[PDB]
Amino acid sequence: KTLGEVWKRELNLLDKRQFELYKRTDIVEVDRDTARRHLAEGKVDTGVAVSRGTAKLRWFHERGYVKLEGRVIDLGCGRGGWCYYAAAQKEVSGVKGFTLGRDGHEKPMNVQSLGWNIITFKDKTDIHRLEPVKCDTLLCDIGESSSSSVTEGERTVRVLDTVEKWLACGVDNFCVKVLAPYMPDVLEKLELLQRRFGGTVIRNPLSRNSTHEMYYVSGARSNVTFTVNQTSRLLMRRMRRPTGKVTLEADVILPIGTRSV
Ligand SMILES: Nc1ncnc2c1ncn2[C@@H]1O[C@H](CSCC[C@H](N)C(=O)O)[C@@H](O)[C@H]1O
Repeated sequence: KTLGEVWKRELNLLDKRQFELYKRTDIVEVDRDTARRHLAEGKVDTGVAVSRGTAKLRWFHERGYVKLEGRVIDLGCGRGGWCYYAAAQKEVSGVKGFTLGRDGHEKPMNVQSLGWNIITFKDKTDIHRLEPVKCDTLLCDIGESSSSSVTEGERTVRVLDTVEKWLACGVDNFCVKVLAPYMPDVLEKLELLQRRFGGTVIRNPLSRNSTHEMYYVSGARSNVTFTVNQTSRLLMRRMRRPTGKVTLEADVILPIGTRSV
């Protein structure tokens, strides 16, 4: 019924070539060539990002969508792209990252970009059952794609449900992935959360066309329904007007070393 639900249905109707063409339509992504080469060679002191996540968080941070301050907690940290980005910011005093890191799930990567020493990575952790901890900045980048809109909705509502427990502890800043903001129940939950904690949902330009993911962030306040539909319209336009045109941008390079007393 929602424009996003229509988008999801049409996305699944594309043949293999149509899908490939759509995925490459008017997108922007960082060039990962150097980072991948450095990581494959075991280089840990060149400042490259462990994942594309570093550039995604940088985009939100550099324009005030989320302030990264004090005690940072990263739920579903994976390799740690958000943890390393946060650790390099002067306003951040410490970073605690949690992730599954088992049964195919990405494990934290150990590199020595600026502030690596103030990060505490913990794997074998299901954040849905992790007792909330007090922090100043709450980050969460969880949401597994599914060809089923119903499944994406269920997964998204579960993430928001868990995150609400953490926000209820009192946090100043947050950036939380919302996998399927186009689903009716998710929109309503977001409206309720906004009335309780403020913020709004924003589409990151680095996100792929094949996902409707948006992020619930603390740095702005706007009508959720409007912004989500704005994104649905953009994604539908790209599907109807394929181009396969990709734009590349420089990946993030962080300073290196420890942050000490
Ligand atoms: N219930 C759960 N508990 C902990 N981690 C989970 C989880 N469900 C998914 N994850 C992890 O959440 C991660 C999402 S991808 C996160 C990428 C990260 N922001 C970066 O910048 O590198 C994946 O590693 C996935 O394994």
